[PDB]
Amino acid sequence: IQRTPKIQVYSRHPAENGKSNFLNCYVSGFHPSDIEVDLLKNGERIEKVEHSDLSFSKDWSFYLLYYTEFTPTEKDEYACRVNHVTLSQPKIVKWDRDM
Amino acid sequence: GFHSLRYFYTAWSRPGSGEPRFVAVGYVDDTQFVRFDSDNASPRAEPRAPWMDLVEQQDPQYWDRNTRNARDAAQTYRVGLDNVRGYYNQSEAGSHTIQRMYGCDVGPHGRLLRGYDQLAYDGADYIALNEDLRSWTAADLAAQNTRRKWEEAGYAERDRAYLEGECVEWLLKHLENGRETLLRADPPKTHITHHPISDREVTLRCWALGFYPEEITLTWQHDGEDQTQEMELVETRPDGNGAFQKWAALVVPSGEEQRYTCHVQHEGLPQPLTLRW
Repeated sequence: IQRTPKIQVYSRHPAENGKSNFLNCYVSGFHPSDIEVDLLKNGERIEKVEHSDLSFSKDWSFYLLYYTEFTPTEKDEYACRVNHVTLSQPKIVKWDRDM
Repeated sequence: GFHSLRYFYTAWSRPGSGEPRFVAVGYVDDTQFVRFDSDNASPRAEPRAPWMDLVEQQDPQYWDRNTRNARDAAQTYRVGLDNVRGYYNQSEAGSHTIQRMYGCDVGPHGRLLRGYDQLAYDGADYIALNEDLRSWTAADLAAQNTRRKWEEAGYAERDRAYLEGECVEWLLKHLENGRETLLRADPPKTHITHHPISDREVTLRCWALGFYPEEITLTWQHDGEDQTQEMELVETRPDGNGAFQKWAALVVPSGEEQRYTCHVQHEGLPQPLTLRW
């Protein structure tokens, strides 16, 4: 029984340009657990990215949080690239500071 | 009120890429406090909550006693993966997963309320401890095998004894040592934002930030008329600092923003909030 990841890209604190924040990509509801998650700054992977320990929900589906320390600007584009066995193509979700 | 100590185990094969991996985590209520990852060189259980730093002085043996258990668990589920796949006669080339979710709920009485021990295989229910803490409910033919060996090995009784003693005792210790983190209810920081779609439609988004515990309700009301099906509600999500966030949004006509209200309920709130743009 397999399940496609849900994705939410967002920040720990409301985006104040030039202030330091955290960029979060939260993937939930997937199965099996092996997942490929990257944070992108202008199409380029960010190296120093950490993530929480693997757990799962009442319906056995897994969730992880990926996060990196960042400082939003007016112009920099950020995203989250996710691949999974269930995804024939990677999903790339753009950061939006409003959701 | 009630609280819960839980343990989540994940074990899965990686055909080709090496031996099976076993990751276990533990939670009190809605916050992790320990972890164990079999892919470490000499893997040990580790603290994942600041209040766990003072666990050694109440009982230093904690970390060794735990590490030994995690290592053994790790072995038990490696062997399990092989027997279960064998029951099904599945090709060794496919990855497969065994899960586990056991713990206890205790209440204002400081006595148990529910114990549980449940297993999934490839993400579906496989076998679970019945609420009587003595029989097992097997999901399919292959899980009868697991049940029979577990019946004969007396594992239900091993579970009941743990769930009704050690589990309760430790859930109470943790609540005591984690009293600042664990016995709080941080109400959400709420506000509303405003994003114009066109000149005749505008998106209202109602934000709940930095709250704990996870359980929360957010709704929109149009002149006191609930708007649940008309609204977009995101899954609750962690902020990375031990709290949670959530929003609800809905599109309203570009002059009737004033006629909508967001309603917020949460354990930390003395009364439920009503917000308006």
